[PDB]
Amino acid sequence: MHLTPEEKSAVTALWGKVNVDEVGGEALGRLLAVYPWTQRFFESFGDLSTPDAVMGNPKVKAHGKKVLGAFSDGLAHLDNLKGTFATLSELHCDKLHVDPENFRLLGNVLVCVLAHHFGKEFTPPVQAAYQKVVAGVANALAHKYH
Amino acid sequence: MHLTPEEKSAVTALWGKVNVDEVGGEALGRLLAVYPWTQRFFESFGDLSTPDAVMGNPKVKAHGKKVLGAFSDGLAHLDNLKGTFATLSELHCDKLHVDPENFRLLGNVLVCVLAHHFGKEFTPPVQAAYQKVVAGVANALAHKYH
Amino acid sequence: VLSPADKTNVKAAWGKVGAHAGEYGAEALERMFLSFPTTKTYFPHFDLSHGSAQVKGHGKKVADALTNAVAHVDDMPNALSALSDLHAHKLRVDPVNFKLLSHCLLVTLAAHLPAEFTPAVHASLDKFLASVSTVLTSKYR
Amino acid sequence: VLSPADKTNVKAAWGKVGAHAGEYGAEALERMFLSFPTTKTYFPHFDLSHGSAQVKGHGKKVADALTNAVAHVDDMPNALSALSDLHAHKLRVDPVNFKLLSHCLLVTLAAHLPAEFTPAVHASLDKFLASVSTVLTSKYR
Ligand code: HEM
Ligand code: HEM
Ligand code: HEM
Ligand code: HEM
Repeated sequence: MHLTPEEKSAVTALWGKVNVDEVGGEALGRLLAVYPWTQRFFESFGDLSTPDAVMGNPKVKAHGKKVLGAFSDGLAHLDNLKGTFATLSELHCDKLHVDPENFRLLGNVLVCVLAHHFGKEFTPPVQAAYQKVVAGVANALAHKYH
Repeated sequence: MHLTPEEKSAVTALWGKVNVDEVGGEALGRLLAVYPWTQRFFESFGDLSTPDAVMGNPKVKAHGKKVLGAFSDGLAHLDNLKGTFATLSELHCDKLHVDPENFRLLGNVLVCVLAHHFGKEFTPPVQAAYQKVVAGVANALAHKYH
Repeated sequence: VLSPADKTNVKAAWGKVGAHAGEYGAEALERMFLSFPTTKTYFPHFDLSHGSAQVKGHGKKVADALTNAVAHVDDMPNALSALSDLHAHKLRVDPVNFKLLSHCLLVTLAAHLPAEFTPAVHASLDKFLASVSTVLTSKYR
Repeated sequence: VLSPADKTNVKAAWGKVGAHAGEYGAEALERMFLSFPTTKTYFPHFDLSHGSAQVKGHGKKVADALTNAVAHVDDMPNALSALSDLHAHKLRVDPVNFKLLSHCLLVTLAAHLPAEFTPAVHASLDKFLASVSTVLTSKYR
């Protein structure tokens, strides 16, 4: 993760101010509505036919928080995302059979959401740093595939 | 570059059979013929109008061999690709302004060419090692881009 | 393949961009050059420093094009045909970079239009811009 | 789009595959799972061992569908429709994976057809498969 102490900082300073409950839910919600092929992994969540449904589903709202929470531990382990995510890689690969390409979709939606919450504060330089951050994370979530 | 030693063998062992003069020419030629947008880069090579025109242009064959000779350097250093190629990385970015994706296409066309010459010898497992090496090289050519 | 609900959301969202097409256009390119620096290779003759007159300048051109796209939403392939001939025969831009601009558009629209950026509209624009891109990289070979 | 010469090159090359198309389908998938392991995520119910019979069986279902595309080279969007539904609604396969299948198909077509795999034909196949992959991916949203 070639992150500059200034990038490392930019990320960090802005996460601090994140409401994890809201963001996490929204990322996942948007993920499932914009790119509806991801719905395949979550048939047991119930009605996931429309945006209003996808966005109102409480299993989605709850899984979202968990996802972002694991995203949070990662920011505190920016110099070893791989070790931090090994076990998650295996699960997603060996038990869940999820194509890693979804990870990228999640990171990109994830970045969209943040610019939606912070508006002016989510500047080009801030985004740039987060784009490296989400890409380090997807690559780490997909590091132990086989 | 997770290269296991079998992978190293398969790779090294096979490359010892390549007439680089010829394969580099075939690869570059095919790159330019199957994806003629790449041509934007070699207006100084004369006639590129048609397959035959491309495949037989001597500035192409001469350029093909220059490229491949650099690929070979790389296979002699699969543990410091980023180091091997840093000056060729800067060149392609700061002076020729070449999008790195083109590195990926070249890589794949080269895999195609290798296959064409060696037929059954390009076994599934062998290709697989190759896909990694060309990926490695493409990342190494991409690294100093800024 | 855009549905009518899709087409309707787009028209709306863009409509609120109204007169900031350009500011947005420029912002987007700036966001792109910065987050995906490899896209700079298509603009070696541009002064890419922040707030440059060329980027803006170029911001508009891009935006006016999207506005024409929206207005000819049911018939893009004809309305952008020249642009296609341009991006394929002259500029020869690698089709991947299209996804990168699109993402930088969405991110800009998202940061400027809080209220209009619903998940339904988000999903619409996403299909909208990808539809522009297919059309823009269709005359390639 | 496919030009006359393209359809011509495609038919000639596919015609040489003839009977061996089923075994090429399988060599194709096999090359895919070995070189791009993420693709397997879609086949957790198959046995993916060298020689697997579930893989040969599927290999043939895949070639049979490329053959029928050649056969209806001029009406591919309606000829491949069912398959276009299956991949989008039921299987739900991320479009990037198709470019990897296609690439392994060329490697396969190239290791068995030395006489026939010229630059022009190599250019006609790449175009065909991209066109096959577009149809199969056409109804995602
Ligand atoms: C930001 C990247 C992602 C992270 C950090 C992440 C993380 C997690 C975590 C921590 C769990 C909890 C399981 C446990 O505690 O044992 C989980 C479950 C899961 N993840 Fe992800 N995930 C990510 C992206 C994806 C996306 C892109 C997909 C594909 C749509 C996906 C599919 C799943 C599924 C199906 C489960 C289990 C759901 C269940 O138990 O009902 N993940 N993930
Ligand atoms: C294996 C990947 C590649 C390698 C190892 C490679 C290597 C080289 C080398 C060694 C040179 C000569 C350096 C010099 O003149 O000082 C060169 C020149 C050049 N390369 Fe690459 N190259 C690769 C891929 C590409 C591709 C994909 C493109 C774009 C289509 C490209 C574009 C160029 C151009 C435009 C020149 C200068 C042409 C001229 O001499 O007039 N390279 N490359
Ligand atoms: C969202 C789809 C895109 C649209 C609608 C678009 C629009 C335009 C327009 C309207 C022009 C002006 C042509 C004229 O002179 O009238 C242009 C030129 C140009 N575009 Fe695109 N663009 C898009 C994506 C991209 C991509 C992804 C790139 C590459 C990164 C790109 C690179 C360029 C370049 C290098 C020029 C030449 C401008 C100059 O030198 O002044 N565009 N584009
Ligand atoms: C040229 C591209 C492709 C063609 C022509 C093709 C064709 C087919 C065909 C003919 C079937 C059998 C349908 C039936 O059950 O009646 C099928 C099923 C299937 N394909 Fe594809 N396919 C292509 C690419 C892909 C790739 C990229 C993936 C993802 C890696 C994929 C994964 C699958 C899966 C998982 C099934 C279901 C198999 C089963 O459960 O038995 N295909 N496809």
